[PDB]
Amino acid sequence: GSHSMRYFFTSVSRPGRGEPRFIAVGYVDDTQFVRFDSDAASQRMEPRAPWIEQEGPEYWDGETRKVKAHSQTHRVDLGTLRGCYNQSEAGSHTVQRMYGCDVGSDWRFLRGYHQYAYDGKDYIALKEDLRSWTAADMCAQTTKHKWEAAHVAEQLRAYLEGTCVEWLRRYLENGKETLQRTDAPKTHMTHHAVSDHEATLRCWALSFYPAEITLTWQRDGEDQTQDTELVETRPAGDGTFQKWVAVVVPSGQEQRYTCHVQHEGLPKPLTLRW
Amino acid sequence: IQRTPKIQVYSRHPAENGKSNFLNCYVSGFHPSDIEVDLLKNGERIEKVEHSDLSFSKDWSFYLLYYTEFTPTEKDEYACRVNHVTLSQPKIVKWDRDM
Ligand code: MET
Repeated sequence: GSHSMRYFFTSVSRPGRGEPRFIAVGYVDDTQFVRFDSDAASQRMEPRAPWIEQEGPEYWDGETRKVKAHSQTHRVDLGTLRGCYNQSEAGSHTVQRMYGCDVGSDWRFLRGYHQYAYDGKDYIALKEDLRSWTAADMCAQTTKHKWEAAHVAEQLRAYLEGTCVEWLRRYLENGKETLQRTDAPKTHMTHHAVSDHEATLRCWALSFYPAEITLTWQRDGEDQTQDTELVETRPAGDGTFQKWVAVVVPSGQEQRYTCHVQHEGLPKPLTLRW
Repeated sequence: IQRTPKIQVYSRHPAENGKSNFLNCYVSGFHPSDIEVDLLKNGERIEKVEHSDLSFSKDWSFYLLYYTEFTPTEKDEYACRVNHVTLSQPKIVKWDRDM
């Protein structure tokens, strides 16, 4: 199936004293593999998956250099944006940056992206062609002009289309035992009665990877969305994911309803019935 | 500009009395990132709680997993207590094994 490598960066200003809180994380697919936290004692990019531990000190030195450079760029940008929006020194503000690459099942480049937010709202993003910018407002437009004149897009595109994909291939190889493994959902159904006329059927999917999943209910073989509740997919904490979907039914009619589970780890979708 | 957290409290494994399980509180969809999350045993804060590295979703909202070991029993009540700038009062979500 398809894979992705993504880096996420958050900076939160600290008005009264010192530099922003800066947190960076990298992921392959739905697996975190590196982190940096400005508040942590190492001041190094740190491993978070066993397969990256392979990398030698030259890797760790390079990533540490790049991540600290990002933190400084955020620091500077927080100042610039404060000034552009005419904000005071009193308030904490946030910048967020995300970038990375998708590849298909052949591990060839599909798509790249590079996007930036201020105070949790879109600011500027590279368009899908990796050649132009989308700027949300006039501050961001000024930023667009500055990045156009400095040919930023060109540099990023070369990373996103090339370097990014090459790293992702490396890690998929080195981490193959988990990263190339699919863990099919382990499913069951539970039954709860509210009253003697209403029952809840809950269809559980546990211990699956990757996170993408579809849970759907049918009544007499027809899709039913009313009287259903789907919780957000959630991490188990062991690397796998959980989800459930529930339907309310008339007590005694439980046999009409079926739960349908789609996942990359299942060669055919599964059907569960009470 | 502020987005209130969504909260799920749950175990990593089917909840079995007597066996070392893991209690999770998953907070998501929130902005800004500053948040206070505690796991409670019979209303009292659990001290050894860890959390994931701060990340965020496509809509820029933040998510964190807070977690602690525990060997469940059938007397002990568990909950997750969250405070955030969007909340006038701390929100408590009780752990219910069936969710
Ligand atoms: C950890 S910051 C560097 C991220 C990524 N490896 C890059 O070269 O852009």
